[PDB]
Amino acid sequence: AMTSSADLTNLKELLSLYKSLRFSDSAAIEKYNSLVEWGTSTYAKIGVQKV
Amino acid sequence: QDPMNSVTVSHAPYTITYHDDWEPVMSQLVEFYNEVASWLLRDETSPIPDKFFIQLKQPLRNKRVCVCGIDPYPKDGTGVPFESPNFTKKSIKEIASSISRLTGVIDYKGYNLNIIDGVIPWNYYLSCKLGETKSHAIYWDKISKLLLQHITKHVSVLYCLGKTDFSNIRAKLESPVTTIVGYHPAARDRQFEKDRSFEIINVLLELDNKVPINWAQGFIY
Repeated sequence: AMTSSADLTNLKELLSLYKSLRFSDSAAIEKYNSLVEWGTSTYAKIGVQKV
Repeated sequence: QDPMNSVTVSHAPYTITYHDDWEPVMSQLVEFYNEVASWLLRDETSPIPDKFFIQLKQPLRNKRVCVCGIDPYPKDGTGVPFESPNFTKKSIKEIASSISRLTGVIDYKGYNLNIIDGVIPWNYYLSCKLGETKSHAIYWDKISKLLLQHITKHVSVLYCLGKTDFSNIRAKLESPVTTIVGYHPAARDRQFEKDRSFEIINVLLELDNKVPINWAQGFIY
């Protein structure tokens, strides 16, 4: 889709995690790395790396 | 006159005037435009030949988004993508409409992407035959590729309007760039009404530690 409310909602969450960048469980980090992988794939390149 | 430069070509419009930022493409632009211009000048065009390249005077170094359409308005193209100087063309009225909803300004006389700080509006193809869209695609091909590659060296986000127009845009680029392919503002079923590319771009930029785009600056009061 790349253009929907859900796309926008995922990208904000990724922004949110990136600012914190300070995880405290395996699900938090795997959500972030999973969002990054999705971002990269939907939009070809984004400005943050997998941790 | 001072950041500006000039090179001469063998076909209308004979002189191409550009901002310094475009320098590494010109040698080839000249060469390609000379091979094709005869053929493409046979037809009457939107915009007029004297406007083909007026968007090469825009600097690129300060540009973080490129908002790209496939070709110019089949009528009344000013050589500045999306611009309707009397605010009449649908596509630009529908974009102004998205940004009214977003930034919450409901009183405006017009809208222009070309005044918005850090944005360059663009047309993949630089002319069409009057009244016909994508008519000059075959003429522009190698040039369109060359110019868009250059633009994407400077922008963080490329935003292409036209799902079908730009389905295979990835192919046209050397290295990857943040690319988003949205709906055309004239798409069926109001799909552009609920397209949220303008907000998405901003988040993407924040992720590249670039400053968001102020979409409201484009209003004309």
